[PDB]
Amino acid sequence: INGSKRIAQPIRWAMVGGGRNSQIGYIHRSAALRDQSFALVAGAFDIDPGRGREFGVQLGVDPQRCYPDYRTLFEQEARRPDGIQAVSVATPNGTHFAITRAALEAGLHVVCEKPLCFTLEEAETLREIALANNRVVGVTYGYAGHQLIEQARAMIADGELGEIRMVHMQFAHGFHSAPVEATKWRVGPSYVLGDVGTHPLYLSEVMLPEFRIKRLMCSRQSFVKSRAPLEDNAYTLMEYEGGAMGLVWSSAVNAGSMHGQKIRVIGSRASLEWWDEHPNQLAFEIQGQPVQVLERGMGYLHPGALLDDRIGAGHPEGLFEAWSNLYYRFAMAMDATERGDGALLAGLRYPDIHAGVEGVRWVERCVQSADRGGVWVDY
Amino acid sequence: INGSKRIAQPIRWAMVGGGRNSQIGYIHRSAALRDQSFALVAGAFDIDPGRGREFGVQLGVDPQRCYPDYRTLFEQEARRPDGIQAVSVATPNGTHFAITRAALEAGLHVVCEKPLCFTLEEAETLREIALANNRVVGVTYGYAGHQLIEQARAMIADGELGEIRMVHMQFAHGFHSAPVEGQNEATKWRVDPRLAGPSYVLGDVGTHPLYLSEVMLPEFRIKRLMCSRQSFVKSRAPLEDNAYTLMEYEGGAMGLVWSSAVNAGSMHGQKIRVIGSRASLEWWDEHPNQLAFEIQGQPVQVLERGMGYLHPGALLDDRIGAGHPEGLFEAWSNLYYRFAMAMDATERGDGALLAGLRYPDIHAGVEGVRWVERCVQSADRGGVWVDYL
Amino acid sequence: INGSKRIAQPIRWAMVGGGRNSQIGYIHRSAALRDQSFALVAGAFDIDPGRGREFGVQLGVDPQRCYPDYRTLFEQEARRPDGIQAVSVATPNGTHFAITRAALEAGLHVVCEKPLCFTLEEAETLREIALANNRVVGVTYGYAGHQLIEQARAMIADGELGEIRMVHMQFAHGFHSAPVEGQNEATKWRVDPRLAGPSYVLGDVGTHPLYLSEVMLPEFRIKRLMCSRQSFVKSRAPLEDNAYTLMEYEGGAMGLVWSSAVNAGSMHGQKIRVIGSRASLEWWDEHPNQLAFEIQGQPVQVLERGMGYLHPGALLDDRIGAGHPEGLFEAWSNLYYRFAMAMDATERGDGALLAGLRYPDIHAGVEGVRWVERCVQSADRGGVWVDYL
Amino acid sequence: INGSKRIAQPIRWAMVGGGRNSQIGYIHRSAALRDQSFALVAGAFDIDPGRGREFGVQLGVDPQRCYPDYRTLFEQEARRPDGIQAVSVATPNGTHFAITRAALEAGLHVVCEKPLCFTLEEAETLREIALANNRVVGVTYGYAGHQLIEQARAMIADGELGEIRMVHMQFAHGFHSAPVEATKWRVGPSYVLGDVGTHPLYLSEVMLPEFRIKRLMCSRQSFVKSRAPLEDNAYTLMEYEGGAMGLVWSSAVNAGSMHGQKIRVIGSRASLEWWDEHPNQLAFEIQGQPVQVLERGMGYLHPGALLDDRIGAGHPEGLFEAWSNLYYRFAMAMDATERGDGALLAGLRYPDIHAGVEGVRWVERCVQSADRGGVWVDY
Ligand SMILES: NC(=O)C1=CN([C@@H]2O[C@H](COP(=O)(O)OP(=O)(O)OC[C@H]3O[C@@H](n4cnc5c(N)ncnc54)[C@H](O)[C@@H]3O)[C@@H](O)[C@H]2O)C=CC1
Ligand SMILES: NC(=O)C1=CN([C@@H]2O[C@H](COP(=O)(O)OP(=O)(O)OC[C@H]3O[C@@H](n4cnc5c(N)ncnc54)[C@H](O)[C@@H]3O)[C@@H](O)[C@H]2O)C=CC1
Ligand SMILES: NC(=O)C1=CN([C@@H]2O[C@H](COP(=O)(O)OP(=O)(O)OC[C@H]3O[C@@H](n4cnc5c(N)ncnc54)[C@H](O)[C@@H]3O)[C@@H](O)[C@H]2O)C=CC1
Ligand SMILES: NC(=O)C1=CN([C@@H]2O[C@H](COP(=O)(O)OP(=O)(O)OC[C@H]3O[C@@H](n4cnc5c(N)ncnc54)[C@H](O)[C@@H]3O)[C@@H](O)[C@H]2O)C=CC1
Ligand SMILES: O[C@H]1[C@H](O)[C@@H](O)[C@H](O)[C@@H](O)[C@H]1O
Ligand SMILES: O[C@H]1[C@H](O)[C@@H](O)[C@H](O)[C@@H](O)[C@H]1O
Repeated sequence: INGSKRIAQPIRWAMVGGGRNSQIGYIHRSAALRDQSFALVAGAFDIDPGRGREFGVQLGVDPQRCYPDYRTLFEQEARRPDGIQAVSVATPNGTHFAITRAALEAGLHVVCEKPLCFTLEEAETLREIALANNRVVGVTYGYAGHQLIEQARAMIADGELGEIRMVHMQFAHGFHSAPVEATKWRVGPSYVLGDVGTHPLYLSEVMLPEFRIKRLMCSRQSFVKSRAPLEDNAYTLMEYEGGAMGLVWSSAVNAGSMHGQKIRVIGSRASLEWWDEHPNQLAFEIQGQPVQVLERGMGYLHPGALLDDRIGAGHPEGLFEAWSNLYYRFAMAMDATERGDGALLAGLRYPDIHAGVEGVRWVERCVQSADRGGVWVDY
Repeated sequence: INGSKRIAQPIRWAMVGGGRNSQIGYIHRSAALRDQSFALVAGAFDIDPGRGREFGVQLGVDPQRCYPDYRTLFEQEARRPDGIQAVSVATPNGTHFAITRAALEAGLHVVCEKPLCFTLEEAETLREIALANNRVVGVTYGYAGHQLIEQARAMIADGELGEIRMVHMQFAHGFHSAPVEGQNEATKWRVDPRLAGPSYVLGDVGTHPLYLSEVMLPEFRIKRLMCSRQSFVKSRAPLEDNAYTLMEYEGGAMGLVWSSAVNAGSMHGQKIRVIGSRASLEWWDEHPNQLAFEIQGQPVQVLERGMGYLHPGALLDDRIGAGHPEGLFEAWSNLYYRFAMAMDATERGDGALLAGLRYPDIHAGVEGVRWVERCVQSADRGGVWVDYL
Repeated sequence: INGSKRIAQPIRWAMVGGGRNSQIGYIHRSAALRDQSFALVAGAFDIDPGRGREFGVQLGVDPQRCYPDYRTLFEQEARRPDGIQAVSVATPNGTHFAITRAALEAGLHVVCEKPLCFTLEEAETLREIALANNRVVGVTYGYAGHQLIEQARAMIADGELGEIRMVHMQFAHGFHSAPVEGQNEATKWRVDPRLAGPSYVLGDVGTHPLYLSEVMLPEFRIKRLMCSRQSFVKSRAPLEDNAYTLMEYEGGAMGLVWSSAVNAGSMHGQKIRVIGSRASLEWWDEHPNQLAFEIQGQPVQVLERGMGYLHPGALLDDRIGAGHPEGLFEAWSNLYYRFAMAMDATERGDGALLAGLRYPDIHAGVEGVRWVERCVQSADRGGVWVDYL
Repeated sequence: INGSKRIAQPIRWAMVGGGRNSQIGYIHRSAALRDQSFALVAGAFDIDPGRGREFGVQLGVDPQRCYPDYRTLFEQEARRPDGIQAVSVATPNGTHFAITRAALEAGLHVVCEKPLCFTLEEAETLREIALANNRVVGVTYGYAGHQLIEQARAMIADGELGEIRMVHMQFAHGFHSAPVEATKWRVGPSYVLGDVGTHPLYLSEVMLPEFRIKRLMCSRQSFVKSRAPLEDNAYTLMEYEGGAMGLVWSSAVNAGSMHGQKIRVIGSRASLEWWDEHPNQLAFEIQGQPVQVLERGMGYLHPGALLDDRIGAGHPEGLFEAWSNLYYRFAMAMDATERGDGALLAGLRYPDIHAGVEGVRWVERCVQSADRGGVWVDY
């Protein structure tokens, strides 16, 4: 990657949410504006119209296209020949469904934050409106943009681990060990299952695209009792079709842990393990051989895992590179749709409406199991 | 520790098992003989009397005290004024019960290998006989000898982690990812119910970090558990080479044990993480001289063996200054000197010394058997919650 | 940082070099374009005008502002009312002096790639011209943009390490262990004196952690140094692919720099350890979000980017909450926004803002050239002590 | 290793030093008594006769063979048919020469602590007395007993690193960062050069037996000024015959460092790196390939590196195992000498009189260079 243009002109783009004091607003813009993928021309940046406009102007947005709310954004932009083509939804979880639905009905492509929405019926309603209106829905499972996730997928498909036996996933941080705005709204049918567990779950779907969950059980806890019934800790044990096992540990009360997102795929011959805090390395551990570390950008990687390198091996890339790798694919997908290039659109892989639906499905089944005291449920 | 004797004379000692080709025989002797705790004066070292006697002679044992079997060992030693006072049992799991019972009935102290036996009923029988005969029974949960386990126990009791919320345990190695039992006698018996018992990895490796949790959290009581177990090498069924045990403690803390012999690429992977409201501790058997201590909101720390900031109890067993790596042989030596002090204290009827000593004993052995039995009951019922007691 | 503009309008910007196949061209643009600091409106991107123009068009540059060479770029842009205000120079080392001088004489601000130039005389000439023309000169010591470098500087100034005794620096990678310059244009020019200068690894990688030491210890002055340099790939002689620089600071602290491109197996290996009477700090470029902080007698600590326990100056540039990994692109973005603020402040004659800004500037570039020149003088005399000034 | 006897009966053994409060006394006994190599039958354990005897009795020694001093030990033991055959010298550095010389003249085999002695003339005097009296002198370069040091030697000899270019050694701990009995005497022509620098120097001699130092320079400092002229920090840069370079960083003022003994051997093709605090792993880093970690006890190791395994791979061995590996070789060497088995004696490798001499030579040359302001000197 050298900043060459992927599409003829940047997608005309807005955000809803991601305002001045938001945790995630900035990485959406840093990734979307990079390499001429998107141009930020409008937004409803803040729950408060006045702060949305002040912030919007500082981002270089036309003051008149800093709108009080998503409805006004979609209505007013529809009247302009240079109106937005796509919107990123970076609001709290409870508004994802309504905003995404409104954007799709207005004929806009959408990038929606995870978890996509609360219920599986909402998720499949967004999917059917997206399909009817021929719109791209991206979902910011940002960690999936790291090159070594593709390396892992390519190695598993090539049989380098032998027969897959176990998938061990965690996203277990300590930032909510204590009863500490962003946290207030998080504390919806779930907290950490949707907030963090869905991340390495989606990494498992990228690495093992043919794996199907047969049944699962989930035991969830509110260690900070005032969060009940929202869980700040959960254990999900899964049986895949064919007899492989999966385990997801979701947590916001793993005291001392800075992030702790890890995925270990264990085969008959070898394991791989990836850790989000050191995203440029992939452990590759053949039983009976010295353990190995695979590095981003090295010539021994599969060709697919080298495509998105922005600097030579040994220079650390980070999560902004991963997000940039998703956003250029989002832009290529939206552009392909506008030009009616069904061929390009068919060859692209990115976290899409189907990834969003599967994350919502998984949370729903975990909550069903957990509310019943951690019993097996059919997936 | 400077090699000073702990008891007036070494305990007169034998082994059953632990012969020439055994995996674990050597660490028993290396730990028992150290610092004048035990003297190896007899044994039945091998399933084959001939190989047992040839090996016994190489260990410096009198050829006439290399016996063909444990029955002969106990009978012939009873007829000597310098007869053994204690025996270590390092045979496959299926013989632990019979040998330990025979040794207790012959009036001997015992160090029995884990797992103690197959059934909770066997375990309670050995406990009754050990009590009736006033004998010490040690169990070689060897990892519990590492000083930083005592550091973790002292910190938790002192409230340094806040309120305990989770205990995450694994012992997940990759050595049996392939069907190596075809080629490897030690693996072979582990995958035969007649020889290994109701389980493979739950008893073989899961009980290790479980016992570390009992040392760190002595007042925790498991309320209920569930266990899902797999035979990834299908020929091992019904014995599991992988298992997940999820536990609810009284008080609402959660425990998780991952037991595995098919974690391909893992050299050992025994880890325990204790998670509290304020902080976490994490210990890893392959780097036993360090303890991760992670206070939420503060820089992570590593606590090092032998440093002046440790609790006094965690410094007692240091054999060399901080920074020099101790290993699993030091951990086993720390259990065996305690075994010797317990056995000597019993012979001298020193109830006071006996009360101050902490070592893996008959009760630790019984709890390990109880845990495996409950896991197997849950797993055989499709991994459903079962009452622990 | 939330993408808020730092200056009223983006600086009108070009590059010389950094074309389609370049190693470093992209990170310049990724950092400069971010957060509305610079706008890329022209360039001479390639040694080959045709490849420069085709690439320029893919970058969204007007085909008529893709110029064949730097002279044409400066001349033609001067004839436009929307002419460039600043240029980044990403060419091989041998052209830095001529291009930077030409840009300064054309009244342009400059971001010049390290090393600034070949000789200390060239460096002092660029400094004089930059001062006469009131122009900012940034130097892309990019690793200095990492927040935890500012954390280390703040801790040292606060006396958290005690009295500083040693500074241990390396940048020792293995990419040129084999003679890959046969095959690789970027390696090829680095091993030719005409193109690369008086040194290879001293200037190419040694100057990076050296500049980190100047950021962390701004009041340290090198008194004298010695340098032993080797050409392990003999065809590179007289340019070194390995070097040891030992330095005595005024005050009696010692510094060590290991510069290498033949550290086989090393992916980058840029590290700085600052050792004081009370504690040490250690930073490693491949894991830039952590800082080891090791107080003697206490548990080692790791300081994490974005945590509330950091000094306020080390939190200013956080673009995402603690635990999410930033990378070298964030470090470069942190230097480029400062470059833009410095250039804008100069144009508005805002002496006050200019005094508060810290970034690698003409003086950092001169000191890097001085250090290489002294090392080469020592090495050519068989690695003897030489006076630094 | 399964505790099988290497020699027909244990060597009759004494210590001088290594008493109740000594730092190193215990590991000598733990290693020497193991696997029936040595039997502790006498000693002069303490500078104070009374404390030597009290401690001696607690170690199981005949009270009458706990002697006030080394002269009395050697004289009285010579009168007994069951008299000592060998002595380990664990006293402060200044007494090594006199005690070792006396032991050799009394016809005893000796294990002497490093550094062997102060001067090269003393070292070559011990060598000539040892040779004249046909005695074994072992030197407790204990780290050399770790199996993966042999693995490194075997890999280098087999050309696995390509042509050797650089040897980077450190022993840099922080325990004397502050002006803190054992430390008092350490603070002799040197402190950290002899106390710690000689350790990884000897590892380089085991790994690269054919390497010869051509010239070196050493810059040494007294950061705790009251130690002057003894150095608590030193840098030694070395040129080997053939143009490889070596670097030794010796330190007791590396604040926060728990031990920091490391050796990295860098070849044209690959590097190896060993760290004493994690002695069961060896980094093996082929340029252009994933980095690897070699583990103690694994089947992929050279046969020589498996001989001393006392437990299966994955169980951590420590420095007591390394010392035990030196002491059984010391015992086999002494026994071979007594039986006049010149054949066995010739096949054994252990840190011996020659290792002791080379450590003393290296310290002398470093001190010569450092006293002259860190100038190159011929080796
Ligand atoms: N993909 C990932 O890695 C991450 C995703 N997220 C997701 O991003 C979303 C936002 O999370 P945070 O940034 O942490 O929340 P936040 O609470 O930090 O910020 C929310 C922002 O949305 C604005 N806002 C709220 N309601 C609005 C409305 N109706 N219209 C317009 N603006 C509105 C607020 O003014 C604020 O600027 C959530 O869905 C969360 O799950 C958050 C962090 C990481
Ligand atoms: N505490 C720990 O960390 C470990 C415990 N163990 C336990 O130690 C025991 C032995 O395990 P391994 O050494 O791996 O087995 P192994 O198969 O390697 O050795 C068994 C030994 O006992 C001998 N033996 C078998 N039956 C005998 C009998 N009836 N009488 C006398 N000798 C007999 C065999 O000849 C052999 O010497 C098992 O209970 C196992 O669970 C094993 C490894 C580690
Ligand atoms: N700050 C840092 O971390 C790094 C700095 N650098 C520095 O950046 C500079 C470039 O290095 P690389 O990108 O590795 O070199 P490279 O060989 O990869 O690329 C050189 C580029 O400049 C172009 N070029 C050459 N001469 C030119 C001229 N007269 N006019 C216009 N374009 C010209 C070439 O066509 C090519 O696009 C060097 O000074 C190097 O020291 C390089 C890598 C990292
Ligand atoms: N090989 C290795 O890894 C190590 C070697 N050493 C070396 O071991 C030797 C001793 O070091 P530490 O144990 O640290 O010293 P220390 O000061 O801790 O103990 C010295 C012991 O020798 C006794 N002693 C002193 N003079 C004596 C004499 N004339 N006769 C009999 N006993 C005497 C003292 O009573 C004391 O027991 C030194 O040469 C040191 O360099 C020390 C630590 C590690
Ligand atoms: O490999 C394991 C390990 O040695 C355990 O410590 C032991 O309990 C098991 O029996 C053995 O199979
Ligand atoms: O590989 C290195 C690295 O990118 C350094 O950051 C740079 O200064 C050098 O020029 C380059 O060769």
